[PDB]
Amino acid sequence: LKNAKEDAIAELKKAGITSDFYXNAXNKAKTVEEVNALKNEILKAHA
Repeated sequence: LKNAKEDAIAELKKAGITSDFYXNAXNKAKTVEEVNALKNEILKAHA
């Protein structure tokens, strides 16, 4: 496990992504693969 989760959280917070469900999606995604998939999903959805 790498801190890709925390780095993703920081990136999304900087992006302005605000939602308590995305920070459940925090405790849910625990592997880098999920973190990347979810981050990229949120990025695409916000774009």
